[PDB]
Amino acid sequence: RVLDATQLYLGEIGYSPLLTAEEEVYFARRALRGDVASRRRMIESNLRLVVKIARRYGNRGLALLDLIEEGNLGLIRAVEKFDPERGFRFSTYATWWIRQTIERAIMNQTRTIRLPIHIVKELNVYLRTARELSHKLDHEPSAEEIAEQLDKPVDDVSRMLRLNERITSVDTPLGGDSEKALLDILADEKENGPEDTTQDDDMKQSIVKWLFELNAKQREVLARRFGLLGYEAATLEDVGREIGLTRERVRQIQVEGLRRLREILQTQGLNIEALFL
Amino acid sequence: ARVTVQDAVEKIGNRFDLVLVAARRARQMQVGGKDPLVPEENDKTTVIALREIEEGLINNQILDVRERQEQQEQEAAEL
Amino acid sequence: RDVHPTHYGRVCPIETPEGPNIGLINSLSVYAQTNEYGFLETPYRKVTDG
Amino acid sequence: RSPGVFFDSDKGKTHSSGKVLYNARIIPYRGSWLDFEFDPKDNLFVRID
Amino acid sequence: EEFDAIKIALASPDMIRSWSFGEVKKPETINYRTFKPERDGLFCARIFGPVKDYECLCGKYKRLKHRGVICEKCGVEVTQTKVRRERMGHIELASPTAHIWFLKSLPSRIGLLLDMPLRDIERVLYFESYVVIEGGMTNLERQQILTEEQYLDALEEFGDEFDAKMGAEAIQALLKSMDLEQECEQLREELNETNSETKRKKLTKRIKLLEAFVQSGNKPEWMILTVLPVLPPDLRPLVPLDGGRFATSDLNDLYRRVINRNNRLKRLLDLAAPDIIVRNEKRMLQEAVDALLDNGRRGRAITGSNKRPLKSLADMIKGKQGRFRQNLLGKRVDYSGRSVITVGPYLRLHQCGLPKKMALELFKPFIYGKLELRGLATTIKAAKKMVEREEAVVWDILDEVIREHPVLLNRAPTLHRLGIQAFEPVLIEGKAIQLHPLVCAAYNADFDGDQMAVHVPLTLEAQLEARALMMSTNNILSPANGEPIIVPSQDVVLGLYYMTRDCVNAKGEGMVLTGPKEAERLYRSGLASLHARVKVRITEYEKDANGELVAKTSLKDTTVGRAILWMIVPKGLPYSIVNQALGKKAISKMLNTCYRILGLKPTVIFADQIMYTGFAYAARSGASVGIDDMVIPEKKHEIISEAEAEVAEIQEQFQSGLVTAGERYNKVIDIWAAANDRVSKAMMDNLQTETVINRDGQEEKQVSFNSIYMMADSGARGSAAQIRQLAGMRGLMAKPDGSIIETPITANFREGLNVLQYFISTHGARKGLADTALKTANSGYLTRRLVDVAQDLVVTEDDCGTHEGIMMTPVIEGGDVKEPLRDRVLGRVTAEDVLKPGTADILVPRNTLLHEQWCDLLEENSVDAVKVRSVVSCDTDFGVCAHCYGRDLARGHIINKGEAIGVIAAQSIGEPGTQLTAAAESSIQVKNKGSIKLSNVKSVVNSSGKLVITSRNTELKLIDEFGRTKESYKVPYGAVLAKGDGEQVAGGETVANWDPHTMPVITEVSGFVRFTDMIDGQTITRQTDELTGLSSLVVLDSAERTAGGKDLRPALKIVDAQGNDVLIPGTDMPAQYFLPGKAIVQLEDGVQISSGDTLARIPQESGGTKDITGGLPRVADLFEARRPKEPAILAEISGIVSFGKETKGKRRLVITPVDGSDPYEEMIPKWRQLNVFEGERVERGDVISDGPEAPHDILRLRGVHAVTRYIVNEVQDVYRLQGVKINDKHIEVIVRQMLRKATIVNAGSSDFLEGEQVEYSRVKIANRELEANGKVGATYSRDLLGITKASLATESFISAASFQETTRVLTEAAVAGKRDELRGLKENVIVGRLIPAGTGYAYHQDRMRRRAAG
DNA sequence: TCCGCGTCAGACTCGTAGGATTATAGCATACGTG
DNA sequence: ACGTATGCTATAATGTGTGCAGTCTGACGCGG
Ligand SMILES: O=c1ccn([C@@H]2O[C@H](COP(=O)(O)OP(=O)(O)OP(=O)(O)O)[C@@H](O)[C@H]2O)c(=O)[nH]1
Ligand SMILES: [Mg+2]
Ligand SMILES: [Mg+2]
Ligand SMILES: [Zn+2]
Repeated sequence: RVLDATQLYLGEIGYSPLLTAEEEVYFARRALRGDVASRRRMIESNLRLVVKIARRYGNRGLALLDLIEEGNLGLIRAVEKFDPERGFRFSTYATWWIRQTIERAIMNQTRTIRLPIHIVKELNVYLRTARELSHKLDHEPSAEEIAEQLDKPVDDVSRMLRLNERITSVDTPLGGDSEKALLDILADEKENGPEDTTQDDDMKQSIVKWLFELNAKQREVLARRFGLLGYEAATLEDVGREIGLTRERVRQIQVEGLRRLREILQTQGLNIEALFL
Repeated sequence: ARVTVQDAVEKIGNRFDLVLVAARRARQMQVGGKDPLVPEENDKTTVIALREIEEGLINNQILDVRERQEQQEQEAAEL
Repeated sequence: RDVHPTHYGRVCPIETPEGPNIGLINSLSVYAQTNEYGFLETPYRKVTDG
Repeated sequence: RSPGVFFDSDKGKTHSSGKVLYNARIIPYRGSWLDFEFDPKDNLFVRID
Repeated sequence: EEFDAIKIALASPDMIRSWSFGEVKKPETINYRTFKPERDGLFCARIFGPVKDYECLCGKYKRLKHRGVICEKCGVEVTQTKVRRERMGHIELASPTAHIWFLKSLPSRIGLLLDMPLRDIERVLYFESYVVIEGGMTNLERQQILTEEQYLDALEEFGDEFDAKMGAEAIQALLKSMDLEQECEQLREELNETNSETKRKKLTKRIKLLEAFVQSGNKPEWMILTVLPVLPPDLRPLVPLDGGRFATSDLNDLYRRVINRNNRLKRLLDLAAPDIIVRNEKRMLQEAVDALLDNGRRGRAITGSNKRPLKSLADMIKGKQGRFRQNLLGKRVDYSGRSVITVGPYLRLHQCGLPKKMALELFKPFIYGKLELRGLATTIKAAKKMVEREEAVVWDILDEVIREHPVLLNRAPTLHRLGIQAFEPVLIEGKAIQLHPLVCAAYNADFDGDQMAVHVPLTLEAQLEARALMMSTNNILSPANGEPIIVPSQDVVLGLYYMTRDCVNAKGEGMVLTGPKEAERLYRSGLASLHARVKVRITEYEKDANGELVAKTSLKDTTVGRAILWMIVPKGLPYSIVNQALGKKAISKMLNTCYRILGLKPTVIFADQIMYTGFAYAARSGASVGIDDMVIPEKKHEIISEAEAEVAEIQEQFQSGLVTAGERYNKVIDIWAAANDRVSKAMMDNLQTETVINRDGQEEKQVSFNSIYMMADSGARGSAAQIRQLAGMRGLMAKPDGSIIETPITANFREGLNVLQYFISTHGARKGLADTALKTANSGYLTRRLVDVAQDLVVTEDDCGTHEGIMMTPVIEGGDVKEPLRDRVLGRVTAEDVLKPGTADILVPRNTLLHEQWCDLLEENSVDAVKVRSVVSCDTDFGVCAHCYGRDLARGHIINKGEAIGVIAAQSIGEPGTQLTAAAESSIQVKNKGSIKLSNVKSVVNSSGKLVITSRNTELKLIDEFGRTKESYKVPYGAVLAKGDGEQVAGGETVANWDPHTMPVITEVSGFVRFTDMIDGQTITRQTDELTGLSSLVVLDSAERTAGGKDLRPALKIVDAQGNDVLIPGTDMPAQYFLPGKAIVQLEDGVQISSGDTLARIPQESGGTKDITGGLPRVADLFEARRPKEPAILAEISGIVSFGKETKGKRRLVITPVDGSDPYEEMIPKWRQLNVFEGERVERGDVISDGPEAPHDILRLRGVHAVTRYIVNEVQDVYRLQGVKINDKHIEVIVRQMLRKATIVNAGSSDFLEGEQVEYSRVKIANRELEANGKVGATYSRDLLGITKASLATESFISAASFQETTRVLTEAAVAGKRDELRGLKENVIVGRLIPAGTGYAYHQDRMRRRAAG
């Protein structure tokens, strides 16, 4: 029989009313006043019109079946707000809705990174201006060449072209043959390997040794300011909250702790060795 | 000891239980800082553990007795 | 992949990668040239009355 | 493969029968394929595409 | 973190919600400029957690001061990014959706449970037709489909009283209503009535599914998903490139298809839209869900940007490219490097060159470690810079750690275990690795640009493992065959041959030396050749009765070279071994001898020294490749010119019209074939003993010192087969079709090929190298297949306590004994007390190893047949005993318990095939005198007076003086014997003679020929000649036959002078020989015949070099247990044969056993001939028909030791054809695994019952408790399983999905709710734990006593 | 249960090489947070 | 106020289709 979801629906619309001028008015007049059955008919009837409009709006974002669904929602909003009293036909008024609802739904579900309408709307005029120029320049227009025709900013044109930059999936064959994908190459940013992990562990254990090698009040005041041993990274003025309660004596003792520690790095073999780093 | 490990397999038997006994002894000298029985002659734990097994100083029974002999000294002493 | 006796004069019997893409890829013969329609053709000395 | 017509035969589709079933196939440069093929009972069939 | 098992059950909508930490309700990935998650989107941080380690989005709570604080504004927790791959999500589906894996993954599962087909369910899903859920009014019954017409009829007429709905909603309600308790009992009742095969199969499978479903705790509603889980965003990444681009996984794209359509359905259900639209939306939603789970399955896979299909979920678990094979069993590994290898002829066996800058980077954490110890580095970034600057004193530290540290060297491909060996690295300045020449054999590593991977063993255990197990010195012999794989090759062998080989007088003949040192003195002094006969005095050391060595001093007449080689020879072997001219074949015995006598150490040394002196003296020889070295024989142009005129003669006879094209084609091949062997032998006869021109007095004859010959004779490179192309004749080439060219190539490589001779050489060259690339995959795939089934086998027990085994005989095929009994029954614990001929004193015990020295006493006593304790005869549940396996051939003594055999066996079998990728048998000549002894023979005397054989598998023995089988041959059907049965023959006598390119059909009776069912055009054809008119008849088969004469069998019926039939002596069978297809017949109808005349001649075209290309498939089919298309019939139970009833030639058989009262009938074809002729004493499983034997037929009847004997012989036959050496125990491993499952026949104490097929070990453990408790025994019948199926049978589903069929394995395991408790290696390698075998055997069993202790 | 035809499952192992898309109006009040 | 989002316009128009088609040996699973 038929096991394609496409042909099945396309069959069901093929057995649905095809309304006359005066028929549309009869149903529509009752549809506004809520006849229930009337709203269902006008809709069922003009599903055929939605498909013909979705035959041109394909190959842009979603599939043909995805365009019809959202194209049907436009016919529904057209039925929710049609004027039968006006002598003008329905097929005319409904087309404005079905073309709109489709374009809008493509603008959202086309890009992975959700691009709102404002940045997109403008991008189109920049691209459609590129058409005019390309045909008469016979040269794909630059960011400047587009900016000189619109008389608009350089960075705007450039930043709008940056958002046009599309994606390559991390699961995309490299070389058009089973070999390796981008995931088998692209490294992990967050976690750096043991060598970088042990750097900080060994560097920060060496400091725990260097602090117990300083003065009792010098490693208290120096550590609790930077937030090394304490809980919160305080300032020269804020070390007074603890027991210091001083502004001059805290600053002289902080730097006294650092000067004795600078000689501890000159002797152990760092100082200018670990200055490049 | 360095080339051959057959002389070491002669003593224990199982090639697999030899690696386990030799590893456990290698770890005692690596961590505990235990003394080597055979002159080390600038060889790493690997080789020395094999030498003691090869000549016949290290065994499954030997190491288990020696373990609880240090641990039973601690028992009587604590309480 | 196998060498076909048509290759004579047209395609080289000994020119092809030894990888899974072995018999498909092939260099053109020295004096070989394309037929006006598409096939290959090879030069030959005509013998007239011996 | 050069377009036009081509005659082939699976020297034993069904080695059950072991019958050499002959088939023809029109290969275009652009367009749909047109195949003709026999069967165990030598009935001529056509399978477009 | 430390667990016991892994479970698989069905994800309940309620269960999916437990993992999910939120509901993704939008497709929005991130904001466009602010690269951050969107509100309840696919990367939402409110659902999947925060971005960085402890940071909320808006930035209100930072790092660990706010440990687990939940932000107000954004609503995001402050935990590690850890949770972004752990936290999941879900989507509330407006309408329920069906799972593709419980619909399309056959069996239907959802349809198998409902007792409903596929079509029916799908047409419900896509809204084509409604389905009844439950009809109150019994008018409409359940699971009755109603078209859109038929739903309306019942609505107004009946209505309400019938509940039927459409879409995935309906089928869920059908699954939710069905009762598993009642429909289980109903099926059991229908089973008691009248049960068939298919009916009972279907019922029992449903029954078990229904019971399994109830005991798994799964509910059939979960087959439909109300809730859809979302993968963590980190596992479907949206990460930015360095180039300002982004990249997303195809899952994110597939997810946006699901959420969009699902939210659009919510919108349409809000609008109360017409159903026609709602239908499309529901079909779409299903399309999206099915595409997310498994894209390419239901229909066209949704293609994306680059016209390629989107990678779905299932795809990341599926096959090679899945997680299992690619990102779990195979891994890129640290402390690893690879580089071009080059030779290391200075190294010892336990050494290998390692570049400095390589080992530098490899041992990076070991430098930083030894640096902090010495106090040179205070910290590690300090040590990092010390290494970077490459300062002088850092090299000396690196050099310190590496000493007494092994490194692993791997070469691709890794065939067998020896594909990795460990050495002690030697730092060398240069980017090349230097490898030891002798172990090059194991890797198959050619220095032609090979690369080898390096790996550093980190842990002390890995350093011990590498030195103990994987060291090159501890790995000598192959595990496949008890044979040294580190045998010297090429130059080494050539150099020794040069040394030992002798020559006439030369410089300093017959001199007299103090020792082998004076021989080196005189040779290198320039006053003796290595080829001088000399009476030297050498002192050999022979072992005595104990361990002490006896010294013996004597004068040996040998050469200067032989004397110098004795220096390399350890003291313990006799001198007679180096007294001969040494070759590759002789050298292989030197190392084996050395091994069996002295031990391991002596051999490693010996092996190296042999190699070193081999290369050195090979280079001293000056051995070169001049073009005068390629000597063409004197009279090549004399052989060919007149062998051409020979072929020109028949060419003129053919055009006259006598010798046919086919006969000429075979006749010209035989002329060229004789000329080719004529040139080949004239060449070597002029080349082997070219040195006929010597000195001394006048002359002497001697071996030729032609450079190329020495290089072939020594066994260094090439052979007599290669030299043929060089100096002799190229030989006959083969067309790409398979037919051989009538005119071969006359020229050679020295003379130069012409333009075509090269064009012809191409055809053979390209196809030979095409099978090097393509055919390698079948053999490598076999290695994979073998391994998986043989993963679990490990030596578990020491002694299984069983006194069973399989008997082994000597392989004496093709005159010369192919494989001696000593070698076959070597290193295998016996199962029976085997003494000497005279039964009056035992010599060998039962439970004892057979050493080469104990096997030497088997030769003295000449053992007949031996019951060796085999693998399959083992009773050890889950593994085998060390006694059953016997010696580890790689080691050289009894196998360790814990060593993982199965994998060692699989490797040994697949390794040769993978690396491994003259039928003029006219007459048997017997060589020793003997009495002729035929067996399985039924012959008949002919008109001529000659014993013609009319039986297919006739064997011919050669019985000696005392009465034992020395030689054995295969005499074929219709062969003419010189002397019949029991008669004496002399040596060098043609005892049998026949035509090879023909299979005659010979009669058993005399009279006239009748034509039956031989209609011209339908069944046969006819072709006549001239003047007189001799016509031949050619029988057409089903290929060249019309539909008219298909069930007509063509046969040449025998009749007498009157016209009646002639009965075959002592049978009620009228004489009728059925002719097969393409059978050529010369006698037409109405011709007188005697007994023994040939009726027809069936062609036997068989000229394709099987090699390994056309021989590996046969191995696979055996292992895979695929029944042939013409299996042979065997008797079931012993008793009296009694021939019964018939059906238009189709023979039955009413066998009535002596004890068994109930008869047994089985049907037989007409054209097929039997071996027995009725009314006979048949035993269990007698040869009734001829042809291929079905492996299932063998075990079913003749037990375990019969099917094991079959596969082992059959497999080895193919490998022996190639000279591949494999111990039978390795095949026996796979055989054992192929006998894993077994069907039960009889009800037991446990709820086994009939139709269940359980593992053999589990059911036998139940029999252990049964013989103790009594109760009801569980009788059984062992079944044979193919490799591909035996792998998917193991209780471990993890091991099954890791193999193949991964989509099916998981679904069957989910529905069963099976929990894998892990035993196999694949299982623990995946989870990254200790292998429950080898080194880890001692550990895993110490955890098993934790379980036992309470 | 048996024989033809449909779909669906695999395809020896490691190294190296390089690149690019189309288009979704146009303007005026409605909905969300400093 | 700035950014995002929702809304309306009225000639008539009313049922889609597109795209690789010497792969292959082997194995079931629904009908017939
Ligand atoms: O596709 C291929 C081709 C070749 N090889 C491997 O590369 C090597 C190429 O062939 P070798 O040069 O190693 O040959 P060989 O030593 O066995 O014999 P001779 O040349 O001495 O006659 C062999 O060891 C082969 O297994 C592959 O692994 N794959
Ligand atoms: Mg190579
Ligand atoms: Mg080589
Ligand atoms: Zn926040």
